[PDB]
Amino acid sequence: SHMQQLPKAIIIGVRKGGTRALLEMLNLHPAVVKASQEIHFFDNDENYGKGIEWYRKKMPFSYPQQITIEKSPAYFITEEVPERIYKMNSSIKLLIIVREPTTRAISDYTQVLEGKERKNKTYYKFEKLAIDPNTCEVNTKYKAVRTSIYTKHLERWLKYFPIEQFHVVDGDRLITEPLPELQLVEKFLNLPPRISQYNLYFNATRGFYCLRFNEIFNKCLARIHPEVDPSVITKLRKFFHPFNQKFYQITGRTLNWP
Ligand SMILES: Nc1ncnc2c1ncn2[C@@H]1O[C@H](COP(=O)(O)O)[C@@H](OP(=O)(O)O)[C@H]1O
Repeated sequence: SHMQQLPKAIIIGVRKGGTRALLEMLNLHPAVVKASQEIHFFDNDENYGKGIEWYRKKMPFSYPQQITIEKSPAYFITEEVPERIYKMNSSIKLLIIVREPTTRAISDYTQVLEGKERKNKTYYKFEKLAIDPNTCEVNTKYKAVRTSIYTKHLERWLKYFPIEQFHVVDGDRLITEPLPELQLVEKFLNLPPRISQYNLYFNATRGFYCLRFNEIFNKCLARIHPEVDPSVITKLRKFFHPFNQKFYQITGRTLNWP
């Protein structure tokens, strides 16, 4: 009745799209149980070698009628993950949360920047990295940019899973008006509606929504972005545009990105 079960839904990406926030909010649902921290199972040969059972026992204990959800942003880009997850459970449900490509790229860059300053190291401005100095065009070799070409990655995943097993969460809307996005996830997971407006409240100070559990229990989630040359922002937007249209067409969800 109380056992460690393999996840039936995995948030495979995208980093900086709001994966942590999505996981925390879904955890508001009485039938959802979240795996603590990222386990890095499918994207790490050392751990993947220990077998599915080691993975299973890293999951929290839950009841038969509950669904365990793991969050692992790196899975989206790591080339070998799809086949491994497919082997383990070909009917697994996959969640992808995304936001405006350019914005996500800058957020990605910002985290990498903070990581280097912490260790007291040097780094270049976003522009120097996202734009080829010579041609003055978008640098497609830069991961922050490549990770934002959502369609390219989804294509790999579609080689193993039907589009029906994926659900795309609008991360921009998750920030401004959460409930509707969470309600779609509830239906995607075959869960009855239980998350309510009472569970979410806007914190003008933090600038985001925070979670409200009990009567005296509120919880907010654990960055200052750099100003980018309006000109660079414009080139990136135009660059992503056609990939964005492909994304909407494949997923069925139009996200209205600039
Ligand atoms: N309620 C919330 N609290 C904090 N960040 C939220 C949020 N809802 C969405 N987010 C977004 O989640 C992003 C982090 O994504 P991930 O958890 O996948 O790394 C943040 O990027 P920024 O820090 O650039 O604003 C933030 O914009």
